[PDB]
Amino acid sequence: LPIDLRGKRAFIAGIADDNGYGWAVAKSLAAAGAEILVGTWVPALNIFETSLRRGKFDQSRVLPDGSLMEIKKVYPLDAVFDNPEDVPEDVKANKRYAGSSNWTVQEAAECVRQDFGSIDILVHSLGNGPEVSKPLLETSRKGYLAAISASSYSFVSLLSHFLPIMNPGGASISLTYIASERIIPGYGGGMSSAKAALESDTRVLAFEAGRKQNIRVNTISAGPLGSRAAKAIGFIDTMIEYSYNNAPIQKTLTADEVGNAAAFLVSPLASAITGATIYVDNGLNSMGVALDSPVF
Amino acid sequence: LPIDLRGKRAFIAGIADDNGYGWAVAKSLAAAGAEILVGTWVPALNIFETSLRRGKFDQSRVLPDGSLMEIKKVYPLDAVFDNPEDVPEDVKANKRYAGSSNWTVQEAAECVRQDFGSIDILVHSLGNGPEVSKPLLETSRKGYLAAISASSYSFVSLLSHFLPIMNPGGASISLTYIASERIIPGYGGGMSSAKAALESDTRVLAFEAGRKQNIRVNTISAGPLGSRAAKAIGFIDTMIEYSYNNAPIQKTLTADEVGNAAAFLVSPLASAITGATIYVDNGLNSMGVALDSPVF
Amino acid sequence: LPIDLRGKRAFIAGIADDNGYGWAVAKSLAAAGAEILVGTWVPALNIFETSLRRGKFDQSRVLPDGSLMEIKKVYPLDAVFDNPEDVPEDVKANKRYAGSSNWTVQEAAECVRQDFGSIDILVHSLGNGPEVSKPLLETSRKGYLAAISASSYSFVSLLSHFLPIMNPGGASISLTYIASERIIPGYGGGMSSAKAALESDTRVLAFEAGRKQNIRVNTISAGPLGSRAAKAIGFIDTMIEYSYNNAPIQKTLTADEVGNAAAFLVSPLASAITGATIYVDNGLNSMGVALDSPVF
Amino acid sequence: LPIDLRGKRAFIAGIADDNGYGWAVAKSLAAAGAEILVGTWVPALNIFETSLRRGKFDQSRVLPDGSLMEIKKVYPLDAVFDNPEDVPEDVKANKRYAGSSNWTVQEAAECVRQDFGSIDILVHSLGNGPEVSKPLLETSRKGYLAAISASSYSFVSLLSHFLPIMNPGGASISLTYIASERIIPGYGGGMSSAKAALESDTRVLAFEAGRKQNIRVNTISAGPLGSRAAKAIGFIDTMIEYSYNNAPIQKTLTADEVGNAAAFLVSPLASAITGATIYVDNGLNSMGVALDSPVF
Ligand SMILES: [C][C][C]S(=O)(=O)N1N=[C]C2=C([C]=C([C])S2)[B@]1([O])O[C]1[C]([O])[C]([C]OP(=O)([O-])OP([O])(=O)O[C][C]2O[C](N3[C]=NC4=C3N=[C]N=C4[N])[C]([O])[C]2[O])O[C]1[N+]1=[C][C]=[C]C(C([N])=O)=[C]1
Ligand SMILES: [C][C][C]S(=O)(=O)N1N=[C]C2=C([C]=C([C])S2)[B@]1([O])O[C]1[C]([O])[C]([C]OP(=O)([O-])OP([O])(=O)O[C][C]2O[C](N3[C]=NC4=C3N=[C]N=C4[N])[C]([O])[C]2[O])O[C]1[N+]1=[C][C]=[C]C(C([N])=O)=[C]1
Ligand SMILES: [C][C][C]S(=O)(=O)N1N=[C]C2=C([C]=C([C])S2)[B@]1([O])O[C]1[C]([O])[C]([C]OP(=O)([O-])OP([O])(=O)O[C][C]2O[C](N3[C]=NC4=C3N=[C]N=C4[N])[C]([O])[C]2[O])O[C]1[N+]1=[C][C]=[C]C(C([N])=O)=[C]1
Ligand SMILES: [C][C][C]S(=O)(=O)N1N=[C]C2=C([C]=C([C])S2)[B@]1([O])O[C]1[C]([O])[C]([C]OP(=O)([O-])OP([O])(=O)O[C][C]2O[C](N3[C]=NC4=C3N=[C]N=C4[N])[C]([O])[C]2[O])O[C]1[N+]1=[C][C]=[C]C(C([N])=O)=[C]1
Repeated sequence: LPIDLRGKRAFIAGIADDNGYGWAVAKSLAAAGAEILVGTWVPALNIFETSLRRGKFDQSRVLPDGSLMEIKKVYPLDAVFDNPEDVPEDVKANKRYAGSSNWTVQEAAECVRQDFGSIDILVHSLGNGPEVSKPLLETSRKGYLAAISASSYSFVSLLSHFLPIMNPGGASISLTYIASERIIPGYGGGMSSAKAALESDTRVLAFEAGRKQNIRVNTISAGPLGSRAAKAIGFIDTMIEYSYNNAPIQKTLTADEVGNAAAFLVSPLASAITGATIYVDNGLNSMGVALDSPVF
Repeated sequence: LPIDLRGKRAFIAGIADDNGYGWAVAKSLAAAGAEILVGTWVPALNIFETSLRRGKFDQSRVLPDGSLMEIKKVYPLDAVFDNPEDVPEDVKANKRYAGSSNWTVQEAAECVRQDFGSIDILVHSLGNGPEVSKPLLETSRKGYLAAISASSYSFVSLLSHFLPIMNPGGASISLTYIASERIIPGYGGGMSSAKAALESDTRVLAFEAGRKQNIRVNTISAGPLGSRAAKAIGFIDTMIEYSYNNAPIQKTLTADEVGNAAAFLVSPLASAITGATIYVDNGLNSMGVALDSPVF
Repeated sequence: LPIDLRGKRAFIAGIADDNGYGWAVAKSLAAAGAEILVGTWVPALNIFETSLRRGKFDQSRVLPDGSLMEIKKVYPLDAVFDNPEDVPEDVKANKRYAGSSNWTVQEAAECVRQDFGSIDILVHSLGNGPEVSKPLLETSRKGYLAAISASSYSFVSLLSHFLPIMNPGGASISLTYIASERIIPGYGGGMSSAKAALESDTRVLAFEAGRKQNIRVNTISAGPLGSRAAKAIGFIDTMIEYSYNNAPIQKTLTADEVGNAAAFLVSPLASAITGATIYVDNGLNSMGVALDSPVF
Repeated sequence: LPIDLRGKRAFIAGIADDNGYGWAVAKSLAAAGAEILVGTWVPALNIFETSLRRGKFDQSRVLPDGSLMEIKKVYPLDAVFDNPEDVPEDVKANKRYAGSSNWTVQEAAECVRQDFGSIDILVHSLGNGPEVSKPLLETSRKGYLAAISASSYSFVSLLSHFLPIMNPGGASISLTYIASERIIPGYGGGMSSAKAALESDTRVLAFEAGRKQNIRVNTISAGPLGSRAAKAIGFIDTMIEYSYNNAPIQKTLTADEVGNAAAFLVSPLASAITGATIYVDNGLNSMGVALDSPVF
């Protein structure tokens, strides 16, 4: 009983190294037979491509079969910008941007349309919170709005823009986090607020795209992973040790584990699953208390 | 057993008339014996005051004890703007906005401080969505963000600002809606996303303000009430009628009922209640199927 | 704005000392003007009455007003037994039982009917788990079933039996616990399973009684309190310290705080609240992690 | 990307024919390459075997790879009874029950042990409610408990028993229903209470078995499928039709779809997923109003 994506195509918005979930989601979708089209945040695109081409990620490219993952094509992208009339002269002038073009979501989707004409799977695997290090109390309107835009509306734009080239029976998946639903000290700047909306949008978009084009929409609320961004937030390591001590099952969490879950959810086996928020966290979220409390 | 607010001051950002929830809360709080400060949205400000001069809501100010409400002072207010330094000379140029001043949330709170040195209760009963009529799929990033800015971040701003002059042991209340957690056709423009964020932040702010100033923070997920804003949305009547048909108890919903839950939630009686999302909707949210579906 | 129960009557199933929530729920309902009819588990009835009459609970009887709570009448009861044909000869012979009679739920309700003809409020505040000290894995079918019967169906019987004498506009409330919804190590024997069902039944009964007789049904998921039963489970003290360290607001939880919440929920102010599970726990449940983890 | 169960043994308590979910799971698991042990409820046992001798489900045993399922061994089983010492001589006297033996869960598991020394996967796909047709208000304590015993505790028993011969790294799956969390008219006899308990225990057992034997435990909240038991309930068709009308995606639901989610959830792919309640219902549970309501 395979998770079969053979003949399917996927657009993965959010890889820039072999260190996060997106890469992992990509091996899984690759491993299932899907054709990978990666969405790379412009700034990182150059180095990613270079590293990729020269082989920095070769081991990371080894599929379950021993074969290596192939990345069909890499498109530069910035999910905060929907169309060319939207970018600011400052943003355009802003260096890296000079080097690749057609990187707004609308443009990206267009290149893809022209390039392969359609996709089946759409994978959101990005976000950003300029003030993540601040408590909601110390978080500015702009910062808050930035987070919501980058981490939340970014999914709405991509889906909306790609939907027209998504083959019926296709699906999308995103990566959320428990902070949307529970208080997680340290995840500030409106990032919490952002997942909440991302998750809410999943249910809404599920209805809309489901009815519009029989496309499924879900999201995976993932456990902590020392990705690049995570390490940037700076609390992930403790979070990894927290999850290790206190989860129903005690073990490591691996990118791998979120990847397969995503591959499943975007496959035909998951045909009756839509509007979901699946927790791939070793059950952590289901705990009523932490085992490690000094009181115990 | 009284809900006792005597000697308590409350600042209710969110009245513009006597047709919506905010008025009801003022009332209940007035009834609870709290002193009423109000923050009307600048545009509506003049008319509101004017209307509340000619005795347009005289019948509407009568309390349970045939006593009359007494709104201490009305403040001009725009929750999208946190400080003067943030205003668009465009808005500033606007007549209403010219006709008033000190309306930024940072400005609004300083006045209360000077005028009254303090408060104990903050009520948020506003929000705006330029695109409520559009599906997430048809919703602009500008609109989504506007919706999240006026509807979610404004709470953050108000609380963050006023919190300094909140008396430890004080508390806050806001009004959310089910579309945040469940799919509700017609409630668009990212408003649903906005509620999700407003709800997520209640929890996080309960932690933040809870630990910083011993202030409580909750939100009430209210049922449909044909208010002025609900009027605009253009789907409430159906929802109202819908709720009549399909809730556990088949009855009406009156702001009055939302208004009492707020007074309670903001009173000492509710002291071990914080970071909650109390549904005051006649239990509709618990239903697993509409009773009025034709299959039945 | 008072919580007014004047002219109302309440039946409280579950007091045997002034140490738990039921007593607290009783002062609140008393304080609001309701007439108290207590339901005491037979075995404890004798001593409770004795202590009560002689004045062991006099201070505990002091209402907010300085006046003392009055307990209209005490009925003996055993909520595992619905009618006389249900008690086992062993149970009947079982000592304490000899001393009071008419103690099955059906009989109890009858005495009440005959005694006062109707009630408005119904308060469940009991349960029992013979194997609470055992993990679900080490818990026998009987033990599990016992817990469910005593702690869960006990509410269904009482409500069902009392409903016919409940005045329309009346309500009921019960006390649940987070273990139903999240993993709480130490609360075994199927007690976890029991709250889950108690909470589920609240939603169901809310629909049934709501539609049948316009009666409201809710439950309060309470924080830890060193009641007698709690101390019996043996983990409550650590739980109290856990809740103190890790809640959004740091403070003590007091019987008092659950009492007022219950008084509110059973009052007319709560007319649009039914099918609810309200958390009177200092926000504990909303936390995504424990602050006290050694990792932090 | 395969859902690989080769070399894995699975014990599926819950088949009595090819019309329900349990069969589907066996299939998917069969397909996944796992060896199929089955536990038919003694009454249905003879007929099931008989039916599965004459090739009554021959078409129904065909796998995705045109391969045929192959049920290693069928075990007679009654999940209300955990050991022989517990049987009512009344039941024992029963012909079917005479005609078979070793059917108590403790007995059933020892045979598997002897016969196969081990397992890796446990599927629970049964339950019974003598009173499903009665509202909680009309539901007997005997019926409620029977419902909870056959439907909730049986899982506890199976797991608890088999867990000793489960290979660390194994996992369990069960089938629950939305009535546990939401009000669903027609689903009575305390069945709803039973699901709530079954769901609550998944979490707790994920902790227990998770920490004790590194076994995972999840439940799938399935949508309506016109199975034999659903047939009896006498409300599925409506629910089925209802789900067609009001889910995010308007389509059918086939055991097949529940069956695949189980295979995944029990396969290594789902290794960081435990204590979950995955809704495989075409996203209906996320809807906030029935689209088919006449108000609309
Ligand atoms: C601050 C924020 C940011 S984000 O991204 O959003 N994040 N990060 C980190 C983290 C989180 C959470 C946690 C707990 S940690 B978050 O929020 O989220 C996340 C996301 O969404 C996803 C993925 O990520 P990761 O994998 O982790 O990382 P990386 O690898 O680094 O990735 C990222 C990406 O993105 C991109 N971008 C940015 N920006 C942008 C982009 N693109 C376009 N546009 C724009 N603007 C970059 O570059 C890269 O590619 O998932 C998530 N998570 C969840 C859960 C958990 C996690 C961990 N880590 O643990 C994560
Ligand atoms: C749509 C958008 C808006 S909001 O507001 O947010 N909303 N509205 C309406 C509605 C809703 C929902 C529904 C169902 S309907 B929503 O979303 O939310 C809400 C809020 O929170 C509150 C309020 O409302 P109401 O009361 O109803 O009305 P009114 O009276 O009209 O009020 C409003 C207010 O706001 C204000 N603002 C604006 N903007 C601004 C302001 N302020 C300041 N600043 C700024 N910028 C004005 O002025 C006015 O006064 O509530 C809520 N809810 C909830 C739920 C339900 C409801 C009903 N109604 O039903 C409501
Ligand atoms: C083992 C079990 C038992 S019970 O009761 O159910 N419980 N206890 C304890 C506890 C819990 C939980 C926790 C966390 S701790 B449980 O589960 O629950 C409870 C109940 O329900 C209520 C109340 O209680 P309290 O207040 O705690 O205590 P007390 O005072 O002791 O009370 C009790 C009562 O009951 C009665 N009974 C018995 N049995 C019976 C009766 N009656 C009739 N019949 C029969 N059979 C006695 O005697 C008395 O009166 O609530 C609850 N809670 C919840 C939450 C929390 C809590 C704390 N404590 O914390 C409690
Ligand atoms: C009613 C009561 C019973 S139960 O089973 O629990 N159920 N049924 C039906 C129905 C439900 C729900 C609905 C919606 S419908 B219920 O609750 O749950 C269920 C369970 O878990 C499972 C199974 O089912 P189905 O698959 O469907 O069917 P069938 O095939 O017929 O199966 C059953 C079985 O069981 C058994 N048993 C009995 N008793 C006993 C047993 N085993 C052992 N022991 C004892 N004692 C028999 O034999 C058979 O085989 O699933 C579920 N579900 C869920 C959801 C949904 C559904 C549908 N169908 O739709 C189902």
